[PDB]
Amino acid sequence: ERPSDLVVNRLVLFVVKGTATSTHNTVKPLILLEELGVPHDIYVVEKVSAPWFSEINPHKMVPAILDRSPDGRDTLRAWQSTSTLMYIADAYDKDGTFGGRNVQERSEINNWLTLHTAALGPTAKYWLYFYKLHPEKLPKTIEKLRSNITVQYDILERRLNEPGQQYLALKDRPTIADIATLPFAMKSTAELFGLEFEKWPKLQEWSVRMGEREAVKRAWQRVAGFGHGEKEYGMLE
Amino acid sequence: SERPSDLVVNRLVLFVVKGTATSTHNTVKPLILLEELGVPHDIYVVEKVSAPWFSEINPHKMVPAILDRSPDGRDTLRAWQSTSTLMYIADAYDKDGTFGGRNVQERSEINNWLTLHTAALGPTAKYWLYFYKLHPEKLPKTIEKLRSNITVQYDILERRLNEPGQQYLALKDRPTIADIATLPFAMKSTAELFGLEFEKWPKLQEWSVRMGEREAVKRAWQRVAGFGHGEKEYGMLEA
Ligand SMILES: [Cl-]
Ligand SMILES: [Cl-]
Ligand SMILES: [Cl-]
Ligand SMILES: [Cl-]
Repeated sequence: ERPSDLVVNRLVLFVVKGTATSTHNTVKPLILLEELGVPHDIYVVEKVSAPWFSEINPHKMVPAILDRSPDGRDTLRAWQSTSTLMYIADAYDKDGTFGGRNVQERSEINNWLTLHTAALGPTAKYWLYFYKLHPEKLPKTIEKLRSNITVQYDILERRLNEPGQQYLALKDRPTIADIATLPFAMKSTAELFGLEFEKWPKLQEWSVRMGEREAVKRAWQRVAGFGHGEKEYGMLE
Repeated sequence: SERPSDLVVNRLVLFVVKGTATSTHNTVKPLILLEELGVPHDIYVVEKVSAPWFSEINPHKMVPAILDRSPDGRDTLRAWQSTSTLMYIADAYDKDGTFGGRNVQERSEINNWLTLHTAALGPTAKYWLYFYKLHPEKLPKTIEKLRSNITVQYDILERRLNEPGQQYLALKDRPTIADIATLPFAMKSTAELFGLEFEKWPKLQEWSVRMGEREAVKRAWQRVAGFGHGEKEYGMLEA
């Protein structure tokens, strides 16, 4: 059974209480919702281990989405931050401003999106797990993952050194590839990994360029504050 | 750093390595979809993925990768990462959305189960194989934890395939790029490599057998094993 306050009248983004370590994935779909001006609700999940939430995301993590299908026949779900980006782009990015407008654009967007989804994302997640969650400390495993993060930063730096390549996928504008990468490729996260982010200057410039976008600023502010308003858990008003 | 003499893009070119049990589980993915759709393609066997010319195609220096002509045929584009190669082939060649999804509902579930593989089982299995075989030192505690995480992913797939009428991972009716992406890491042979008894996930095992019976899947496994063992060891194969 779902909580009484969980109703799907529009896109519902599932998050947890905003902390330094709880927002780097939930901010991704929120950035795109803010960029496109998509009507949405915020549901603050008290416990991702709750059976009702496992029915939405079998992987028992945020972010997740419930939304009405375009024809209203189905309640659609998206889970895994990358999948939430793909869903919002599919349902709401009519012009392919962030999703890509042609086969050529989408070929590069999916390259750099999938690089994050398969490489930096999981490497960073395993680094964080072994660094402070695993019951035993495994420094050789932690060091190899931190080494792999620097290899990923090197690739992103190489791309952003290519002539006129202002964003990861497309030269001209940010895409879901850029939104997916940003939280794991900015100064604060680099410092968490014990890295000097200045050693990737084009990647740092890119992170500042992304960070100056009003939609990104709004997303970071809101994700920090979720659960710290008048309501702690459930559907925010 | 120049491209090899025999590398030309007159059609889709799929970059692979010499076929072994542990070199083909990612390259087989786009090859399955190419065989399913009947896409005309060439195979290029990469001798050294560390070669500068190859990093200009895939900066991550791994197979699979694709070079293909743009739709209008005036330009060349690239796809790298097995998941990206599947998304590209579906975009360019699956206009009916038979494997890519025909609407927002279908694509929502396809992208959920495709991304689960791309984010969870795929990277976990990759790190497992790396620490098990490739890493200069053996770290059995790391290896054991990754093996445990594989069983958690198998548990999720098993739950999904136990849902009423859920014959495939994403859609009830037919297999999609989500099923193609998952199969190589969720079959009896791979489960045995990880030191797992695949029978503990009966609906997942039944699903892997159903997928394996598809003629395009049989052709892909048959071909990917042979690449680099024919009359030409490296470079553009003749087909
Ligand atoms: Cl993800
Ligand atoms: Cl996530
Ligand atoms: Cl991938
Ligand atoms: Cl891959």
